[PDB]
Amino acid sequence: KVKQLEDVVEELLSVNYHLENVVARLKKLVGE
Amino acid sequence: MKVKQLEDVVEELLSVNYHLENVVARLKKLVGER
Amino acid sequence: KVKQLVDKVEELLSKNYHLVNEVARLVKLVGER
Amino acid sequence: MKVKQLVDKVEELLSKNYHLVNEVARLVKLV
Ligand SMILES: [Mg+2]
Repeated sequence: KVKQLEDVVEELLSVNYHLENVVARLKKLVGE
Repeated sequence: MKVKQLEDVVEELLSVNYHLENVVARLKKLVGER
Repeated sequence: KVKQLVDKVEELLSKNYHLVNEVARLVKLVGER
Repeated sequence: MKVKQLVDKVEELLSKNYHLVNEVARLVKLV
């Protein structure tokens, strides 16, 4: 259970990293 | 150039989707949901 | 095709938002037991 | 203690995710 939750946390790091990238790309496209 | 940038956005949201699918499956297995 | 891609972005975002809601729902049940 | 701590971490990351989802939604409409 602890080990699985640790992997959940680690994979969510990637989810947020990818989303940050998306936001940043849209900001430069719209000129923000 | 809007097209290339939006294509890149779609690809990255697809990666997001992949990762979230993995996390959701892992938690269902933990709670015994199928 | 820009409009097509914007629609695709929106559909993906909706899918991803549902999955985040699923993570929130499930993690509370691990926490629970 | 560890499960509770990890659940808290999950919930903090989800909070950040929700905000980012909101931002993508706002930004893509401006395109
Ligand atoms: Mg990745």
